[PDB]
Amino acid sequence: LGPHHLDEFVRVWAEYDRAACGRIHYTEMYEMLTLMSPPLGLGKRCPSKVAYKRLVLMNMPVAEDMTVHFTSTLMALIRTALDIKIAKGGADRQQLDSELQKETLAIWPHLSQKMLDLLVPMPKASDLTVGKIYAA
Amino acid sequence: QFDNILFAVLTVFQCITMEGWTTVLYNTNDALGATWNWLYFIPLIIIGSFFVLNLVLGVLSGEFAKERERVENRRAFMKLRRQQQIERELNGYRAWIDKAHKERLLRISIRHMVKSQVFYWIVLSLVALNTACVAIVHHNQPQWLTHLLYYAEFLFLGLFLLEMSLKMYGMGPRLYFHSSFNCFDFGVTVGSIFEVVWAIFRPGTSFGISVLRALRLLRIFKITKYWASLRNLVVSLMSSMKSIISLLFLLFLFIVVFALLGMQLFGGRFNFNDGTPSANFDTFPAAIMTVFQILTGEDWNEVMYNGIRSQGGVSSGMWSAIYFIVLTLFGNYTLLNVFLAIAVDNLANAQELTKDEQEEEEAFNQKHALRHHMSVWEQRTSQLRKHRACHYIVNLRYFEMCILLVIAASSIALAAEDPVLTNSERNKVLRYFDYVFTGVFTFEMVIKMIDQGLWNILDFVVVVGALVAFALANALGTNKGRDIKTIKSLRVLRVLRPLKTIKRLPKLKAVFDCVVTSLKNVFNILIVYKLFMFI
Amino acid sequence: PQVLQHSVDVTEEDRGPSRSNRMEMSIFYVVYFVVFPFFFVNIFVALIIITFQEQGDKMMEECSLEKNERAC
Amino acid sequence: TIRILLWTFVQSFKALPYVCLLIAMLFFIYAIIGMQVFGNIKLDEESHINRHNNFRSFFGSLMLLFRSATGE
Amino acid sequence: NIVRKYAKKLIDWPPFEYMILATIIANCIVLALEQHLPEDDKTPMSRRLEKTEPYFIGIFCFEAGIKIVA
Amino acid sequence: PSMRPIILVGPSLKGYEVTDMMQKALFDFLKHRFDGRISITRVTADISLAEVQSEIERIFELARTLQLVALDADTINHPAQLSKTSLAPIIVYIKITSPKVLQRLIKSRGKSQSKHLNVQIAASEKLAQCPPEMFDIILDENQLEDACEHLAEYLEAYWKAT
Ligand SMILES: CC(C)CCC[C@@H](C)[C@H]1CC[C@H]2[C@@H]3CC=C4C[C@@H](OC(=O)CCC(=O)O)CC[C@]4(C)[C@H]3CC[C@]12C
Ligand SMILES: CC(C)CCC[C@@H](C)[C@H]1CC[C@H]2[C@@H]3CC=C4C[C@@H](OC(=O)CCC(=O)O)CC[C@]4(C)[C@H]3CC[C@]12C
Ligand SMILES: CC(C)CCC[C@@H](C)[C@H]1CC[C@H]2[C@@H]3CC=C4C[C@@H](OC(=O)CCC(=O)O)CC[C@]4(C)[C@H]3CC[C@]12C
Ligand SMILES: CC(C)CCC[C@@H](C)[C@H]1CC[C@H]2[C@@H]3CC=C4C[C@@H](OC(=O)CCC(=O)O)CC[C@]4(C)[C@H]3CC[C@]12C
Ligand SMILES: CC(C)CCC[C@@H](C)[C@H]1CC[C@H]2[C@@H]3CC=C4C[C@@H](OC(=O)CCC(=O)O)CC[C@]4(C)[C@H]3CC[C@]12C
Ligand SMILES: CC(C)CCC[C@@H](C)[C@H]1CC[C@H]2[C@@H]3CC=C4C[C@@H](OC(=O)CCC(=O)O)CC[C@]4(C)[C@H]3CC[C@]12C
Ligand SMILES: CC1(C)O[C@@H]2[C@@H](CO[C@@]3(COS(N)(=O)=O)OC(C)(C)O[C@@H]23)O1
Ligand SMILES: CCCCCCCCCCCCCCCC
Ligand SMILES: CCCCCCCCCCCCCCCC
Ligand SMILES: [Ca+2]
Repeated sequence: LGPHHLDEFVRVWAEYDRAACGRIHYTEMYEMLTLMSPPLGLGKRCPSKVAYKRLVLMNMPVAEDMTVHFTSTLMALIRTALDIKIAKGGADRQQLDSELQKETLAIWPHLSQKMLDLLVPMPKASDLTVGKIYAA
Repeated sequence: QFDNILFAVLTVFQCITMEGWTTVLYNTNDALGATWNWLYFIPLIIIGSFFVLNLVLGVLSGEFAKERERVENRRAFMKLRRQQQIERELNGYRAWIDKAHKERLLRISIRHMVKSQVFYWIVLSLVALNTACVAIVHHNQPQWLTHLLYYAEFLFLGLFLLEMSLKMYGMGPRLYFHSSFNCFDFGVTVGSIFEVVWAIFRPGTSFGISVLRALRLLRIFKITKYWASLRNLVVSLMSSMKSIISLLFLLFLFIVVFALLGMQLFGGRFNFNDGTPSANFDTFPAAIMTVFQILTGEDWNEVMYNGIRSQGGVSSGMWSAIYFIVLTLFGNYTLLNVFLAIAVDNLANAQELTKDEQEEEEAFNQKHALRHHMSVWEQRTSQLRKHRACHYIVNLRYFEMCILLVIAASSIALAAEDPVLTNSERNKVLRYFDYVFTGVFTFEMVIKMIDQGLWNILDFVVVVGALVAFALANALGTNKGRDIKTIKSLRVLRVLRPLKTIKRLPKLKAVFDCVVTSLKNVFNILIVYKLFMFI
Repeated sequence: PQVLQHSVDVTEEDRGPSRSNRMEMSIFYVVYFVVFPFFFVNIFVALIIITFQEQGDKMMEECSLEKNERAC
Repeated sequence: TIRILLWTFVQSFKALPYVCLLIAMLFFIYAIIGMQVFGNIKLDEESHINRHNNFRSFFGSLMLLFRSATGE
Repeated sequence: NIVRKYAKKLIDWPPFEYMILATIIANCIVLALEQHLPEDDKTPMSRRLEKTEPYFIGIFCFEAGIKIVA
Repeated sequence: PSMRPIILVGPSLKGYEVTDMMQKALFDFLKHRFDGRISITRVTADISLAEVQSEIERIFELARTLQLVALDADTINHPAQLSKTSLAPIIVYIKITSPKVLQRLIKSRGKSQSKHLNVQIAASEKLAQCPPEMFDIILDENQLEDACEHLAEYLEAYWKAT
């Protein structure tokens, strides 16, 4: 992955969701990943337990209508494809996420904790994800 | 001419290949007036000819980085690195052979001396005399030199015969061809014997293959730290030789095909009333050597004009501007993809081969016997493979930035000198400006030397030259032999005024240092280049 | 091309040319090209490409954990 | 695909404003040296110091040097 | 026209590929020797060589024949 | 014994000039560099058969003179081959960490021993499977200077210890 694939995400978002910071719940996820080319993950020919075991590696918090943010999902795809500081679950992935947050602040200090917290969405173990819904 | 669109996309293609683009620029300067035409032909050369080389180099280098990491290529490289490991440890082990009527009585001291560190240096300081003897021959060399050097060829040839046999009869013909330059020296010796005989039986052409011994001077690199970088290059070239030859051979086949095609189209049609040009297509050795021009792309222009007036003119004959376009495009570009593939492959190999010496002899044994400046290419390919008190108040926030303005004004005032009208109005005004500028530069050089004591040598040279020229032009100007040129020549030193900016601007200095470090990177190869060019 | 033209039209010392004589002295001018304009010049381009250091990298070991594709 | 190349390669020209200031400074230094040294050669249309190609002026010498750089 | 029992596919083999390799080299030499004269003129040697083209054409149509039937 | 006897092994069967020259080079280093503390002796008998046992007392008495005695044994090329005697030698393993360099070295020595390549390879390979701890010192590093330094270090430590 470079940004070359990464702008396709904007296109599929605008067309298939028109979310505007939310408005996905979860259907758009597998309405997204199950069609578009596989440098981002699933693709069309992989709507199976292989997709299941990809999703179980992506974990991220929830919003009003069981929805999620734009760039939270963006980092979700990015790290689940490039393997940027992801564990197999638990507080292990949150401490890896703390490492990642430290690294992000180290590169970019100009990110306010509103936007920064958005980029490090902090999916605590108690707070269920949009990832651990169809998995369990 | 720009008459049709097809005549314009051909003139502009000619200008982009940079062949005879100034004749077109000059024609349109004459025909329209020289004020705006430079806006068409400069960006046509910058955009179409330079920027497109940049794109092509970039695209090819990306493709070469992406292709060196395919599995079938990593495999064939590891096969080379392993065999280098074998030889590297094997030679160390072969150092353990340190065993201590004439079959053993003299042939024990020969192989001793004839490998001593004073013998290598005798041979390498006598070949350096050989290649200075045959480099002073010129035309009309004094008649004593012809005879002195005549004896010299025989003397040095016989001496190398002796100090070659002493390695063969004194160490053993069977184990003699086991060192590359030892085979090479035997070859050069037999070639020099050939040259002596053939000069005897055909005086005249004497192409003299005895300067080839200067190649042995490359062995001097063994005493430096640059030996690995170059032995690895030669190893990576000698391994990939069935694929360099089988690739020069394909260049030769396509040159042959285009030579025969040019013979069909233009064979014998070049007998113009002026006389048949040297860039013919009549016979084969003269068709090969014009397809070679068109590939190396230099004056393909004129050959195309001949091949157009051959088949007609600017008339039924211009359909054949298409052999010289499909051979000056797919030739100027397939010959940089061939010769850049060869040189990037066989040199990234020799950079990764030498990164796995210091990563072993300096990181394995030095631990088990008891990034880090990784370039852009190396980073990317590894990522792919993973998948006094007073004057110190000089500093005013407006002194090191207000002298920069004076440097800029002085540089610009250099541009406005009239070179020819020595004593016009402008040159006098600019001479007064010259007084002003050298005044500023000395009034700052002195205070700097006060705060610094004893890049600045550049400032010193410029101010000294300016002061000397002003003094000895104001003082007398006459009564010294032909010293108008003296002031005219110490005023060339003024051109160094722009250079003063390099140290001032911290980022221009950084780019200048990048250029210098690039020059130091290509300096063990610049010397091999100079040696081969000398040969 | 003009130097090649002079080099083939070559006869003997202190004698004038004769057109397309000694046409084999063109070998010297192709072995030259295969070596210097084609091979060493591309050796130089390749050495400068392979060994090119990033211009400014003194920010904590070049963003130790997030680099070009990760960072950008 | 043309546009992505053009953007990509023009951006990296905008990030090197001093690498092509060293080339402008080279051209400037040599143009000034040329004006000083060869500025008063008498123009002869038989030679290559023409009315087109001469060191007589700053911009004439700049054109001469660009002509030579592009190997002409 | 799918007649099996070729017996020609076993002729595509070690020696008859090293003879075609030599007829091609001979042909390239012959194309090298030719000289083109301005207006319908022909050197004696080119008239001499123009009497070998049928041999090469024969061998090459033979190669097409054997490869096509095999 | 007062001091452990010295036996070196590992390239191949002693009596083949590869191993002969390797051991001789290191023994000659031991002599010349340490000439005045060590004595080299030559054994043409089978110590695994311990005329046979008449030499062990000699071995003991050279070892009982407070000066090092290196053995030029001519029959033992295994660690298991001397797992019964009471000599307790200091065993130096002149190892080669890769076979291909070994076979290139073997063909490298003239031609005659090329009639012994296949069988020497068996011994060298089986040595590669012999236990590491059965060897006091490993000698594999390519250069002579460094291996000689390694031996000088270990034996100077030994000499200081007694
Ligand atoms: C150590 C090696 C690699 C290089 C040694 C340098 C020489 C090969 C160069 C240095 C300067 C050169 C000389 C510079 C000038 C001249 C004068 C010129 O000859 C004449 O003046 C012609 C009439 C005459 O011979 O009197 C050309 C030959 C010569 C001696 C050159 C011959 C080659 C020289 C000696
Ligand atoms: C293009 C400029 C704005 C760049 C920055 C430099 C300028 C601040 C100065 C520095 C020196 C100046 C020059 C110094 C002397 C002269 C001579 C002066 O007198 C003449 O040449 C008059 C001739 C006539 O009357 O035609 C005209 C301006 C000129 C070229 C000046 C032009 C403006 C220059 C280049
Ligand atoms: C230093 C490295 C690059 C080694 C490669 C250089 C040589 C192998 C090249 C350099 C130029 C070549 C020579 C240049 C031109 C000619 C002339 C040509 O005609 C002759 O001189 C022989 C017939 C005659 O003229 O009588 C024969 C080949 C030869 C010697 C070439 C043979 C190969 C040479 C010596
Ligand atoms: C009239 C003839 C003689 C020439 C006309 C001008 C051409 C040079 C122009 C006209 C249309 C252009 C094309 C318009 C569209 C495309 C597709 C486009 O391809 C992609 O980007 C691939 C798809 C993707 O990955 O998004 C870029 C090249 C190309 C052929 C362009 C290349 C330049 C073309 C052929
Ligand atoms: C004759 C040629 C050499 C000159 C043509 C001009 C190009 C140098 C420039 C002019 C306008 C530029 C375009 C202006 C704006 C954009 C959008 C911009 O899009 C992006 O940043 C990437 C896509 C995305 O993420 O939305 C950069 C590419 C592009 C098409 C540019 C590509 C380069 C272009 C064609
Ligand atoms: C890759 C580039 C962007 C780096 C910076 C530019 C340089 C490459 C220099 C060297 C050649 C210079 C050009 C050489 C020739 C000319 C013509 C010259 O012409 C005139 O002023 C008058 C008309 C005439 O030339 O007769 C103007 C400056 C210019 C465009 C120069 C502009 C600056 C250039 C392009
Ligand atoms: C992409 C790159 C650098 O160019 C390719 C390809 C594989 O290697 C090449 C390089 O030429 S060579 N003879 O030095 O190995 O060798 C051949 C087989 C000619 O192809 C070359 O690597
Ligand atoms: C074992 C050989 C060591 C050689 C040391 C110097 C090598 C310098 C580079 C040689 C490049 C040869 C290119 C020749 C032209 C095709
Ligand atoms: C690429 C290698 C071939 C180079 C072809 C040009 C040199 C030809 C040498 C022989 C010349 C013979 C001339 C006979 C009369 C025209
Ligand atoms: Ca040119």
